Amino acid sequence: VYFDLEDLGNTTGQWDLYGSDAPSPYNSLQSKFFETFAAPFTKRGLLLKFLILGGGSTLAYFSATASGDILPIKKGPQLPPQLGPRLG
Amino acid sequence: NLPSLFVPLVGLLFPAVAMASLFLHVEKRL
Amino acid sequence: GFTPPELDPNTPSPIFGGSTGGLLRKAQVEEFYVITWESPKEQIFEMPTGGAAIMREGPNLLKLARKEQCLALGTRLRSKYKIKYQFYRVFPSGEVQYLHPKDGVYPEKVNPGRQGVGVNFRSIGKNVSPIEVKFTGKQPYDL
Amino acid sequence: ALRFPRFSQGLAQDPTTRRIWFGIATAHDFESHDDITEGRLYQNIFASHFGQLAIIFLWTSGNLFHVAWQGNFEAWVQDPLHVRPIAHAIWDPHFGQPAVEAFTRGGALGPVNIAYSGVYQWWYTIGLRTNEDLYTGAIFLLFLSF
Amino acid sequence: PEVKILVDRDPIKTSFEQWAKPGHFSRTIAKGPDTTTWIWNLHADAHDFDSHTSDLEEISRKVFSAHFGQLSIIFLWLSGMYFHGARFSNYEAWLNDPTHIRPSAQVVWPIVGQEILNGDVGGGFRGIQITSGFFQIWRASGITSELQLYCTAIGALVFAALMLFAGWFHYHKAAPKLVWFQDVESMLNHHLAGLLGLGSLSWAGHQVHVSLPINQFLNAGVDPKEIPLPHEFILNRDLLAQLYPSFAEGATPFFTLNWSKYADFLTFRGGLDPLTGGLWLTDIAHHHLAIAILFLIAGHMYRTNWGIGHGIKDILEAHKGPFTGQGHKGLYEILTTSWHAQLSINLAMLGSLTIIVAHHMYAMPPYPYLATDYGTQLSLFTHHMWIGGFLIVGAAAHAAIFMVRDYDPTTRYNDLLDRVLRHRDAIISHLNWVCIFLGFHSFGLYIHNDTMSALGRPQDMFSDTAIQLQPVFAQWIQNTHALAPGTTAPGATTSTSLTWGGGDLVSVGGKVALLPIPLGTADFLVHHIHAFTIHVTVLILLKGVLFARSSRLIPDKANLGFRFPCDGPGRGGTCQVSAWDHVFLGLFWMYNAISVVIFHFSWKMQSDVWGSINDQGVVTHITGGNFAQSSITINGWLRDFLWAQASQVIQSYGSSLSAYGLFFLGAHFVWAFSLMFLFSGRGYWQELIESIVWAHNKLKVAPATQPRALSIVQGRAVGVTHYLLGGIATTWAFFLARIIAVG
Amino acid sequence: YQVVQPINGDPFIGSLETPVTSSPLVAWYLSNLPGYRTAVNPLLRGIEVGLAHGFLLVGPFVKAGPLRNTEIAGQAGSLAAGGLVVILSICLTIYGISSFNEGDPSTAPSLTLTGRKKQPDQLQTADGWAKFTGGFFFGGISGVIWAFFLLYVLDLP
Amino acid sequence: SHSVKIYDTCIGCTQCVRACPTDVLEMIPWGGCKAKQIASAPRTEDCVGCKRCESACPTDFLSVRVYLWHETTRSMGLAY
Ligand code: CLA
Ligand code: CLA
Ligand code: CLA
Ligand code: CLA
Ligand code: CLA
Ligand code: CLA
Ligand code: CLA
Ligand SMILES: CC1=C(C/C=C(\C)CCC[C@H](C)CCC[C@H](C)CCCC(C)C)C(=O)c2ccccc2C1=O
Ligand code: SF4
Ligand code: SF4
Ligand code: SF4
Repeated sequence: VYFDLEDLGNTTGQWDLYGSDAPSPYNSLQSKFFETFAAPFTKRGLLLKFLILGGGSTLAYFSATASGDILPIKKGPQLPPQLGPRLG
Repeated sequence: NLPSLFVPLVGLLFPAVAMASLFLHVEKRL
Repeated sequence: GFTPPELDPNTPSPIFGGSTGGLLRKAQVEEFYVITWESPKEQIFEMPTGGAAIMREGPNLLKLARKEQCLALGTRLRSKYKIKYQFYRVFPSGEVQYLHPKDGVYPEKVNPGRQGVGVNFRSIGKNVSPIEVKFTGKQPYDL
Repeated sequence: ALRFPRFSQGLAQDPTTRRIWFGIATAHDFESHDDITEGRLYQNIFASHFGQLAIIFLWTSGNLFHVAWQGNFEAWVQDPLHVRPIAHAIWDPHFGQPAVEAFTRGGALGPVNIAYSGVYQWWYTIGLRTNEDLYTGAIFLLFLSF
Repeated sequence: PEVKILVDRDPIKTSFEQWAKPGHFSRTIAKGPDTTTWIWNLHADAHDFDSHTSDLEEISRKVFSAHFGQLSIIFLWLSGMYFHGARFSNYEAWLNDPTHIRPSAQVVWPIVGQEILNGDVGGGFRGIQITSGFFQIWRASGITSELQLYCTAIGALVFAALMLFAGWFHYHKAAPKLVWFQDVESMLNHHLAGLLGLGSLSWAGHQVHVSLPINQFLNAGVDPKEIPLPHEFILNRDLLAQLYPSFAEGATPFFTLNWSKYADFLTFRGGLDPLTGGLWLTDIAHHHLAIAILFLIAGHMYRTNWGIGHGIKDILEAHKGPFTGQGHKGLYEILTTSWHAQLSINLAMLGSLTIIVAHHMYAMPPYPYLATDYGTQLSLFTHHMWIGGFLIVGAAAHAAIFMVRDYDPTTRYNDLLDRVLRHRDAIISHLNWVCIFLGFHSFGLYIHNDTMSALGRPQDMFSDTAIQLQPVFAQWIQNTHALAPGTTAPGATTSTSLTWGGGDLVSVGGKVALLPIPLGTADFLVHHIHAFTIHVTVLILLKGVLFARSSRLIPDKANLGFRFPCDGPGRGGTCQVSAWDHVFLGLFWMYNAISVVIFHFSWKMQSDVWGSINDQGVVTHITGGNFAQSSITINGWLRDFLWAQASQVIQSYGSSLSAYGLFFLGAHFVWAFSLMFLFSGRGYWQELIESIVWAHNKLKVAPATQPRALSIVQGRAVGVTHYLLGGIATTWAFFLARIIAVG
Repeated sequence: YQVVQPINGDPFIGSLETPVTSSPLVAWYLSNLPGYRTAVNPLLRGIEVGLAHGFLLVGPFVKAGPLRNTEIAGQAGSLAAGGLVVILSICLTIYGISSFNEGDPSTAPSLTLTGRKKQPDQLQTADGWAKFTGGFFFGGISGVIWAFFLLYVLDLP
Repeated sequence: SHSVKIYDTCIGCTQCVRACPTDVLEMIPWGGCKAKQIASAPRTEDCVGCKRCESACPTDFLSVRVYLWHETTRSMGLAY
C-alpha cells in the first residue's frame, strides 16, 4: 500500500532512487593506496586549517614573488609621467 | 612589496576566513 | 462529547497520474497532512496542486503537503459537491493529530463545548500605549 | 536564544533564510532584543559610542598614514597650486599596462589616486609640514582608538 | 449541423435611457458612486463583457458589434490620412522629386508661436514631415492627383458609416445566434478563401491594371499629369501593350496554360528595382496572384453543408501519442466556448506576425522610394515591433483569464492542458535556469568587455580583434541565400534580399538603400541579449498563466480572481501573485526587450547600412562603421549611441524639430512620474487624503463622492502605463529628431 | 500505452517518471557514479570525483586565463585550478562541519525504491563527509597535476 | 506564530471563520450580542497571516486583529 502509518519513509517517498548498494568496483591495493595517502586529509577541522593556512601562505608567496613579466602592477610604469590638466 | 602581501591578505584570505567563520556561527545549533 | 474518527490507512486514494505539485522532503522529516471524505460516486475534481483527479466512489484518502491545501480542497468538496470531509496532521513518527472539523461541528457554527482563546473584553481602541508595556515582555494586545 | 541571532528567540526559531537577514538588520535595535532592560539599553549605547569613536580615530589615523607613506604632502607644500595630492597607491593585479601608466601621476613611482577630500590643504593650514608630523599624528590617533 | 444564417430580431431596444445611467452594465456600478473608486471601476469593467453577463450569446453579440465599432474608427482614421494627403500635403511635388522633397501631410495653425513646426519640407511647402509612409503607398498604387486621394477619403468615410451602421444593426436588429458564431469551419473557410484570397486577387488586379503601368510612366520620367489615367489602361489595351505587350493576347494564354508568355509583367526576379529601391512590382503582382490561389485552395479544407472536407474536431482527436495521452481531445469544445482562449491565440499569432512584418519590410522594401527614406523606415520597424510586443503580452493576459474563468476539468477537459498543469513546476524551473544562463552568457560578456577595456586590456575582450564569437550559423545561412538564385531557385534572378547576396549595393539619390549586412561578435552578443530578454518575458507570462489557478503558496488562488492585489502580508507576504500582476511585470520586460531591439536596429543600420555614396561609389555610413568596435561594451552604448545620437533632439529648439525636443523632455517627465506610483502604496496616499479632506470639510467644500486613493491594482496599472508611455515616447522623440536631421 | 507515470507508483509524491528520470540506461549510469555507491567508503568516491573534476578544471583556466597567450606561463596557469580545488575543498569541509555533528547517524534514505530496508550511505555522516572531502582534495590536486603533465600532441594545448 | 485576537465589539456574524483558509477561528457561545456568539482563535499556530478575516469583519473598528509575529514553517505557508 502507498499509505502506511507504520512506514512513513515509504509513505512519504523517502527512497534512494539511484543508489547502487552494490559492493566496491574499486579493486584493493588501489583502495589501500588512496586510503593510506588521503588519510591525513580526512579530519575535517584539520583539513580546514591546512587549506586556509596552506592556501593563504601559498597565495602570499605567489603574490610576493610575482614578476613584472606577469603582472603590469609589479613592472610599474615604463613611460615618462604625463602632465595634469593644470598641475603635475 | 607590502601591497603585494596585504592586498591579497584583506581581499582574498580575510574575506574567505570571515565568510567561512560567519557561515559556521550562523549555521550552528545549540 | 465528540470522538474523532481515527485515520484508517488502506483507505483508497483518488485516481490521478501524478504531478510536480505533491509532497517533498518536508513530508518525510517534518509533517504532512491527510484529508478523507466520502463520495457518492466517481467524479472529476480539481486537485489543489496538480490538475484533475478522479474522486472514487466511497471513502477517499488524500495526503497533502500543507493544512491549507486540505482546507481548500475540503471547502470545494463541501461547496461544488456536497461532501463531508475530515483532515489530520501526520508527523514522521506515525503519530496522527485530528484537526478538522475539530468538534465534529464546522467552526462557523457555534458549538457549546468551545472555550474562548485570544478574546479581549474591550474595544480595540482601549489597548494601552507601547510605553506602558515597555521593558516588559508583554504586548498591549496580549492583555 | 539557542542560535543566531542570540538576542531574538523569535528570529532564531525561524527555519527560513529570513532568520539570517533579520538577524543583521535588527542587531542595533536594542529596545527590541530579548530580556532588554533600561540599564542594558543605556550601557550598550554608551559602549557603542566608544566603539564609534575608536572607528573614527582609526580611520583618520589610516588617512594620515597613507598620505605620509604614499602621498605628495612634502612636495605639495612647496607648490600648492601645481601638485595633485595623492590619496594612496593602487596595487591592483587586474591592471593592464595602460592602467599602470595612466594612473601613475602626481609625481609618484606607480599608479595612485588623486585625493579629493582636501586633507592636504587642511593639514598644511594647521601647521603640519613633514611626513614625520603625519606619522606622529597617525600613531597618536591609533592610540586614541585603542 | 446544417450551416445557415441565424439571427434574432430586436434583442436590445435602441434608447438613450441607459446612456443616462452610468454603469448600467454592472449591477453594482449602476447603483452609482459612494466613493471615487466607482469612477475608476466604471472604466475598467466597461469592455469586460463576460463579467457583465454569463450568457455566451449576449457576449458574442457585444463582441461582434464592438468589432464593427473598431472598423468604423479605422475607416475614419484612413479617411483622415487620405484627406490630409489630398488637402494638406505636398504629395504631388514629392511625386515629382521623391529623392529630395520630404513628405509632409500635416500643417499647423499660426496661433501661439507653433508655426515654427511648419518647416521647409521642399516643394514650396511648410509643414510637419511624416514618417508613416503613405506617400510611398500612394505612389505604389498609381495614385497621382490629390483628387484621387479625396475620392479615397470619401469612400473610407462611407465605409466608416457602413461599419458603424452594421454594428448597430447586428446588436439591435438582426443579432446572430450563438450557433452562427460557433460555425468555425464556415468562418475559417470564408476568411481563408473569401477574405484573404479574393482580397489578394483583387489587389493583384489593381496592380496589373493600375500600379504597374502608372509606375512604368513614373519610372520613365513622365510627368504625372501627363500620365494616362488608370482606367485608360483598362479601355485602350494599346497603352498597356506598349508598356506590357502580353495584354494583346486577351487572356487566352491563361486558359490555354501558356502562362510563361506572361513572364513580361509577372516575374520572379527578386531583389530591388535600382531606380526606386523598392521590390519589383511585377514580382509583387505575381506574388498576390500566387497567394490568392493558395488561400482560395485553403478555404475548402473544412466541411460545412456538403459532406466533403474536414471536421476540425475529428482532426484534433486523431492527434495523440504515447507522451501526451489523449491530447487535443476537448480543444474544439474549449475553442468554441471561450472568447478569451481565441483572443489569446490570435493575439499571440497577430503580434508575432507584426514583428515578422517589421523585419521583412526593412530587408525587402516593398514600396518605391521607401528604403532611402530612413525616417519612414526606422519609424515603421520601431512601430511594428511595439505593436507586436504589446499584442503578445495581451495573449498572456487572456490565456490567464481563460485559466481563471473558463477552465473547468469536470466539464471541458483537455489532456494536454492537464499534463502541462501537472508538471508546471518542472516547466517554470527549467525556464528560470535558462534565463539565468542567458543573462550571464549574454550580458555578463558585455560586463567582461567593459571591465577589460577600462583596465587597458582590449586584447582580453570579446571582440572581432580579440576573442571572436562569430555567428557562424547565421553567416552560413545568409551565404546560402546569396547562392540560392540560379541554384536552389533557378527562377530567381537575384538574391531574395540584398542583405544576403554580396555586392549589388542599391543607391537612390546618392543615398544607399540596401547592401550586404555584415555579422560579427557584436551581432552575436546582441542576439543573445534578444534571446535572454525574450526568455525572461516568456518566463514571467507563462509562470503567470500556469500558476493562475493555484500554487503551493495559495491553493485556492483561482477563487481570488484574475485581477487581485494580493492575499495579504502573510505566508511571508503574497503581493503580486495574481496572473494580472504577472502581466504587469511582463509589460516591463517587453519594454526592455523591444527597446534593446530597436536600439540594435538604429545602431546597426546607421553604422553598417545607411549612408551616402560617391559618384565613384565610395560609401560613407551615417556613423563610421563603429558598431563592431563600440557596441560590444555598455559604455559604448552610453557614449557612441545615446550621448552621440541624442544631440539632434537636444539641439532641436528653434527649428521645426523642436516638438521632438519638447516630447523628449515631457516623456522623461511622465516616465519619472510613474515611479511615484510604482514605488509607493495606497495606504500612505489615503492617510494624506484624510488630512486634505479635513481641510475641505473645514470650508464646507468636501465632496459627497468621497475621495479615495487608487486601488493597489490601479496603482500598478497607472504606474506601468506611464512608465511605458514615457519610455516609448522618449525613444520616439529621440529617433525621429535623429533620423529626420541626419537622414 | 503512455510513457509518463507517477514516481514509484505514488501519484501524490511530487515528481514524475520519464525516460529522463527512470530509464535502464539512466538508472545504471547514475547508479555507477561514485556519489551513488552507498556501500563504498566515501574516501574512495571522493578520490574518483576529485580526480575527474580536478582533471577537468585545467582546461578553461589555461586556455581562457589572462596568461593564456604567454605560453611560458600560460601552461602553468593550472595553479589556478589547484586553487579552485582548495576553495572547493574548504566549501566541502564547512558544509560537512555545518551539516553533520560528531555522533549523528546518516541522513541518507534507508529504503530502496522497491520498499526493502537499506543501509544508509555514510557519506551523510560527519566522518563520512570528512573522508569524502579529503578524498576530493587528494584526487583533485592529483587530477590537476595529471592534466598539467600532458602538454603535448593535443589539438588544443 | 502570529497572534490573533477577538474584541468584544464582535457581533458574531461568523464571517471571519468563514474567510479563514487554515481554520484558526471558531464561534463560541457568549451573551454580549444578539447572535449570542463571539469569535475565537484557538489554532493560531496554523495562522498564515493573510488577514482575510480582517477583510471580512463588518465592525468599526475591527473585532479580529492579526498581529504578525514570529515566523514558522506554517506561518510562511511553506510546502517544503
Ligand atoms: C579584492 C581581492 C582580489 C585579489 C587580490 C584578486 C587577484 C587576482 N585575480 Mg580576482 N576577483 C576578485 C578579487 C580579487 N582578485 C573579485 C571580487 C572578483 C569578482 C568580480 C574577481 C574575479 C576575477 C576573475 C574572473 C579573474 C581574476 C583574476 C585574478 C588574478 C589576476 C592577476 C594574475 O593574472 O595573476 C596570476 C594568474 C594566475 C592564474 C595565478 C594563480 C594564483 C594562484 C593559484 C594563487 C593560489 C590561490 C590560493 C592557494 C587559494 C586562495 C584562497 C585562500 C584564501 C585559501 C589575480 C591574482 C584572473 C585569474 O585569476 O586568472 C584565472 C581572472 O580570471 N579575478
Ligand atoms: C582604518 C583606516 C584605514 C583604511 C580605510 C585603510 C585602507 C587601505 N590600506 Mg591601510 N593601514 C591602516 C589603516 C587603514 N588603511 C593602519 C592604521 C595601518 C597601520 C599603520 C595600516 C597599514 C597598511 C599597510 C602596510 C598597507 C595598507 C594598505 C591599504 C590599502 C589596501 C587594503 C589593505 O591592504 O588592507 C589594510 C592593511 C592593514 C594592516 C590595516 C589594519 C591596520 C589597523 C589595525 C586597522 C584595524 C583592522 C581591524 C583588525 C579590523 C577593523 C575593521 C576596520 C574598521 C579597520 C587600502 C586602501 C596596503 C596598501 O597600501 O596597498 C596599496 C598596505 O600595504 N595599510
Ligand atoms: C445610434 C444610437 C444608439 C443608441 C441610442 C444605443 C443604445 C444602447 N446601446 Mg448601442 N450600439 C450602437 C448605437 C446605439 N446604441 C452602435 C452604433 C453600435 C456599434 C458599436 C452599438 C453596439 C452596442 C453594443 C455591443 C452594446 C450596446 C449597448 C446599448 C445600451 C447601453 C447604453 C449605452 O450604450 O451606453 C453607452 C454610451 C456611450 C457614449 C458609448 C460610447 C462608445 C463609443 C462608440 C466609443 C468611441 C471611441 C472613441 C472615439 C475613442 C477615443 C477616445 C479618445 C478621445 C481618448 C443602450 C440602450 C450595450 C447594452 O446592450 O447594454 C446592456 C451593449 O453591450 N450597443
Ligand atoms: C546617530 C545616528 C543614528 C543612530 C544611532 C540610529 C539608531 C537606530 N536607528 Mg536610525 N537613522 C539614522 C541615524 C541613526 N540611527 C539616519 C541618518 C537615518 C536615515 C538614513 C535613520 C533611519 C532609520 C530607520 C528607518 C530605522 C532606523 C532604525 C534604528 C535603530 C536600529 C538600527 C538597526 O539595528 O539596524 C541595523 C543596520 C544595518 C544592518 C545597516 C545595513 C543597511 C545599510 C543601510 C546598507 C549600507 C549601504 C551600503 C552597504 C553601502 C556600501 C555600498 C558599496 C557598493 C560600497 C537604532 C536604535 C530602525 C529601527 O529600529 O526603527 C525602530 C529603523 O527602522 N533608523
Ligand atoms: C467571404 C465572406 C466574408 C468576408 C469577406 C468576411 C470579412 C470579415 N469578417 Mg467575417 N464571417 C464570415 C464571412 C466573411 N467575413 C462567415 C461565413 C462567418 C461565420 C458565420 C463570419 C463571422 C465573423 C465574425 C464573428 C467576425 C468576422 C469579422 C470579419 C472582419 C475581420 C476584420 C478584417 O479583416 O477587416 C477587413 C475589412 C474589409 C475587408 C472591408 C470589407 C468588409 C466588407 C464591407 C464586408 C464583406 C463581407 C460581408 C460579410 C458581406 C455581407 C454584407 C451583406 C450581408 C450586407 C472582416 C471584414 C469580425 C468582424 O465582424 O469585424 C467587424 C468578427 O468579429 N466574421
Ligand atoms: C484586440 C486585443 C484585445 C482585446 C479585445 C482585449 C480585451 C480585454 N482585455 Mg486585454 N490586453 C491586450 C489586448 C486586448 N484586450 C493587450 C495588447 C494587452 C497588453 C497590455 C492586454 C492586457 C490586458 C490586461 C492586464 C487586462 C486586460 C483586460 C481586458 C478586458 C477588459 C477591457 C476593458 O474594459 O478595459 C478598459 C479600457 C481602458 C480602461 C483604457 C485604459 C487607457 C489606457 C491604459 C491608456 C492608453 C494610452 C494611450 C493609447 C496613449 C496616451 C493617450 C492619452 C494621453 C489620452 C477585455 C475583454 C482586463 C481584464 O480584466 O480582463 C477581463 C485586464 O486586467 N487586457
Ligand atoms: C539593471 C536592473 C536589473 C537587473 C540587474 C536585474 C536582474 C535580473 N532579473 Mg530583474 N527586474 C528589473 C531590473 C533588473 N533585473 C526591474 C526594474 C523589474 C521590475 C519590472 C524587474 C523584474 C524582474 C522579474 C519579474 C524577473 C526578473 C528576473 C531577473 C533575473 C534574470 C536572470 C538572469 O539574468 O540572471 C543573471 C544575472 C544577471 C544578468 C545580472 C548581472 C550579473 C553580473 C554581470 C555578474 C557578476 C557576478 C560577480 C561575480 C559578482 C560577485 C562580486 C562579489 C563581491 C559578490 C536577473 C538576475 C527574472 C528571474 O527571476 O530570473 C529568471 C524574473 O522573473 N526581473
Ligand atoms: C500619487 C498616488 C496616488 C494619488 C493619486 C491619485 C488619487 C490620482 C487621482 C488624481 C486626479 C487628479 C483626481 C481626479 C479629479 C477629477 C478628475 C476632478 C478634476 C476637476 C477638473 C480639473 C476636471 C494614489 O492614490 C496611489 C495609490 C496606490 C499606489 C500609488 C499611488 C500614488 O502614487
Ligand atoms: S503590502 Fe499591499 S500588495 Fe503587499 S501584501 Fe500587503 S496589501 Fe498586499
Ligand atoms: S490572518 Fe488568515 S489564517 Fe490568520 S486567522 Fe485571519 S484569515 Fe485565518
Ligand atoms: S467578522 Fe468581526 S463581528 Fe464577525 S464574527 Fe468575526 S470578529 Fe465577530
